[PDB]
Amino acid sequence: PPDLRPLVPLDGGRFATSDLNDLYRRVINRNNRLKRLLDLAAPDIIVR
Amino acid sequence: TPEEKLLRAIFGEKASDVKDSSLRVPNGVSGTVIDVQVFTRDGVEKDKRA
Amino acid sequence: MNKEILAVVEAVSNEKALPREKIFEALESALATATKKKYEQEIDVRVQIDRKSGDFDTFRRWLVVDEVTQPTKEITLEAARYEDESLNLGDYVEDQIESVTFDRITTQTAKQVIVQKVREAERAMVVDQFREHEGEIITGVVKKVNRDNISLDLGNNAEAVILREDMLPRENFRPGDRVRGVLYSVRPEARGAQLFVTRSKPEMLIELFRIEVPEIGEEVIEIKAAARDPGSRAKIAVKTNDKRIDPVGACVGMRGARVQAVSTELGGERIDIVLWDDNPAQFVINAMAPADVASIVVDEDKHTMDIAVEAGNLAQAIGRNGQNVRLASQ
Amino acid sequence: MNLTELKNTPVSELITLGENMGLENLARMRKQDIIFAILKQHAKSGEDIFGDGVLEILQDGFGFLRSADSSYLAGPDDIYVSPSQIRRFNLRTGDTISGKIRPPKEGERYFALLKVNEVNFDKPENARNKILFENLTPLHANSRLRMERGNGSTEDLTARVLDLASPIGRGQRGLIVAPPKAGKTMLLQNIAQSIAYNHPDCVLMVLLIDERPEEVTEMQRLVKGEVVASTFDEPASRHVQVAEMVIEKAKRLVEHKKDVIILLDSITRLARAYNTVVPASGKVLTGGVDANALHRPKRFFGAARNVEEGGSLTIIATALIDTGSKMDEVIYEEFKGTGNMELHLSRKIAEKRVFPAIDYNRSGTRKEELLTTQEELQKMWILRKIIHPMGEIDAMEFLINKLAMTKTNDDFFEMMK
Amino acid sequence: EFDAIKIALASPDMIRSWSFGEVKKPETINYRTFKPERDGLFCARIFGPVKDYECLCGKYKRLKHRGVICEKCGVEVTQTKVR
Amino acid sequence: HARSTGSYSLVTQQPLGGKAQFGGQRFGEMEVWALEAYGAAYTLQEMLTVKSDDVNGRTKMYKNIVDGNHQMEPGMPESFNVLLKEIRSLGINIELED
DNA sequence: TCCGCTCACAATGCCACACGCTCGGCCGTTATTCGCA
RNA sequence: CACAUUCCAUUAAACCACACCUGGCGUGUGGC
Ligand SMILES: [Zn+2]
Repeated sequence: PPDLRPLVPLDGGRFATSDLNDLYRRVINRNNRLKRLLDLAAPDIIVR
Repeated sequence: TPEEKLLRAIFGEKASDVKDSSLRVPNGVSGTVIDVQVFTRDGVEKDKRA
Repeated sequence: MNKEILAVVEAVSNEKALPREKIFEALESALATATKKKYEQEIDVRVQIDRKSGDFDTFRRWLVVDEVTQPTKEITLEAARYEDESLNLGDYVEDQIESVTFDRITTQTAKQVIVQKVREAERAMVVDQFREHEGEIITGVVKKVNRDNISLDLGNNAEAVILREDMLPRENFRPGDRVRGVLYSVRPEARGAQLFVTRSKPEMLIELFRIEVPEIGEEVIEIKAAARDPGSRAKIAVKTNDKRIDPVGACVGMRGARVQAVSTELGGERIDIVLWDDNPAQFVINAMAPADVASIVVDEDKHTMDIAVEAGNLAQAIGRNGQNVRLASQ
Repeated sequence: MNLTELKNTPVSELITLGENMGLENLARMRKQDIIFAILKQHAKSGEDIFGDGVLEILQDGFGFLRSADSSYLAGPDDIYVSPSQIRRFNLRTGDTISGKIRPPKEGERYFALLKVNEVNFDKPENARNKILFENLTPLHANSRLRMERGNGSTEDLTARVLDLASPIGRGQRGLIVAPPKAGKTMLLQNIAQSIAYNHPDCVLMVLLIDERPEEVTEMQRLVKGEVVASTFDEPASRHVQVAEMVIEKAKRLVEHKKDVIILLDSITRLARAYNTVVPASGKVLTGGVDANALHRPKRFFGAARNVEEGGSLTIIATALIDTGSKMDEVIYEEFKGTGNMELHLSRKIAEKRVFPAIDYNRSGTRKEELLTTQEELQKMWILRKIIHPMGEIDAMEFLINKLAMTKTNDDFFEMMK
Repeated sequence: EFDAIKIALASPDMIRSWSFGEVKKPETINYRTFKPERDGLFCARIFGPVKDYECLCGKYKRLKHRGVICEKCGVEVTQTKVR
Repeated sequence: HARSTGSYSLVTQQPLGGKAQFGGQRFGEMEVWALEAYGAAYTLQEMLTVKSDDVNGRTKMYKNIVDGNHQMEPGMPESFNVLLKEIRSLGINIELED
């Protein structure tokens, strides 16, 4: 949940961030691109 | 607008967009102010205290 | 600082209700009270800022008089021949310059004085604009109905007031409805709302006919009297100076069509058009009609009229509070 | 109980009814809550309530049915209609509804709708599958609106001159360009009187924006049709509210194949109110006018058209000019090449006690061949060519003297030969 | 109110039933405006409204709803602690 | 330095320290051991979750105190349930009988 | 084949630094649409 | 028909904070 990883609006270019929020957003986008590899015009390097 | 500024300074409703981001002295600590320093970025005109 | 004083005087909200010389005098008074608050003594000073473009150049009033109390504003007549004063009152000289008209307390008192002055200006403007409609009827929503009086919206910042004594237990009010009347008194020298409109005055109905009855207004008829016990009985007495019209038959309309209209406009009050005569005897006889009167006497030294009625029409002779008589005595 | 009998009745009968019902002191409050409490009492002792009005859908989802006499304003007299009706009957803003309503319990204070009966004077089955307003195909006016009554009164000659200068038809756009002091109020009043006396089948609507209240009350009971007006007494929010109300009512009525006729006065004041009510978009010209601030007024003037499928909409909006400010001037410039029938009323003829002050030289109407016959058009063109070399006041008095003797424009034309 | 917690492996259907949505976009929050994403990292229909008893678009602020999902984006109006 | 009741952190719903300019005091391990060496199960439960963990528990306790109700609510810590749900985020059902 | 014995940690543990509250371009492809029924 | 999500006389609902770094605090890396 987001409350264990709060992104509070901060004064200036500084912005309080965290780490896991990028790790599984990375897994989200990786699943998206592997879906790109899942369904259309896709050779065995895909399944690998 | 500047006309809106001078109107709000005399008439009109409360200040719409302020958030009261003014800094206040922390709780408990007291004292007497003795000096004020101001630093301004180039281009910005200095206020009367500066 | 002069640029800011300009920006202010030219960037006012109500350029019409607040003329330019009014802004000048308001700024002068604000800076005057600021300079008063400056010094620990009490000395009256005007700033006389250049009305068009320039900045201020204050003065110092001294009030030529043989007194000594508050010598800051005291100059004796004998010790005043210097500087070519030679006068008894008006020694407003330039002994004081260097006014500060932009600091915190000065800005606050100037804002306060400006608020007071624009309030006074809008009051004066509304009163001397809507006072022209003093004889005619005024239409407008009610701002708010209080206990002592009710205040009414008439237009753009337009306020009127109707007193409580002129109200009725059956005449009733709440913010939102439009109640009309006649502007009976205007006190532009008062402290607040000064547009006093009443409804219980008799001539009111006269002007009602003036906006309804076509016979009145052209001098062909002459609405002479009006007896108005508000909510009880509102009779009218007219006279025709021409020889081709009738006093009552033309004004009633067509079997109570316009008279009942003005009645339900007044609040459904019973309105009966009486015909007064050149003598008070027939006048009071008709005022207590339809009924019989066995004796009509007039007394000048007592300033009274003895009206002794007969038995047979009491239901119309007295009524409630002797209204059929109460109008005549009124 | 029906609503209109208690709406358009004088407040005195309402006071009598409320006093006879044995209620609280009724005359001490607004007419709105007076009639609200009267309806509540009659529902507590009586049958279902019967209400009616025009529907407005907010951004919230529900709808409010408001009456015509209050200029469609909020209050206790409104009728709350749930979004379930807007999903079932597929309601829209400006739908003229009339039907059964119930009293409110705790949590509510407005009379909730029970069952609709008449939607825009039509059956819900017929109104279900219909045609949208903007989906219609505009066209030019074909049926000319006869403004001459035929009696030839002292003032109807004005209307006659109008027929002489601007043939009005179902679907035309009329712009009355007249400075103040010029006498357009009684002109519009006579126009409404004539168009209701000659064409009583088509609905007639007038709109007084930023107008004096006395004129509102004297017009709301002198001419036919609901006289909706938003006087200057209220802010511009109510003005844009009533503008949307009347425009959606007209759109729904013309979608139901009804000839709608709108009389709007004045359009410059309405556009100024629009300019101050809609948020600014940054770009500002001289006179304190915004770019998008004229978009909604423009739309309002463009809604009028001649529908090919059924019915039409004819708007007649007057533009107040010659006031000193720049708002009215830029508005009249933006609306100059907008309406297809201008009518200029110069104050030079009005101040000379010569009414109607009509600038016949600068007035005209496009595509008048589709409104008048052949010889009528030929006579009109001959009269125009004859009057054009003349000035304004002289031509006006000549026309007045030539029209006072005759009673009909046809005899006038044949006698002018 | 309980006793003897248990630790073992997992199950997919329980994760699905305990999850109140499916995140699909890597963006956490908009950079221009501070509004959370529709189905990104900082979501609303998966966790809850960012403010107490306030809808995401604001049209369902009323407490009478207390669970009515929005029609534009979709939020169950409740307290922030639910998130 | 003393604190009755003030703001809490954003990452955690616990009182802050000296940098908050109003925070309280830190409860480490040694005094936890010293307290459990004594009795005071109720006192330790209060010091642990009613004053630091249960965001609703502290509010309810303040409400009970301001009307004279000097009684405590059990109020199992919410952060306990959060760590249980995290363990499930790797995985196990967290079953509660009684 | 069986038994015993150091290296990277793991780590009470702090510390330091970077800042905040392997590198580059590009290649590719995509999924990209904020419709309210 | 029908669900029904209402423009909200005293007043409970509109409350609140984000900085200087070897000791105002933590994340990443490295160390045994
Ligand atoms: Zn929403």
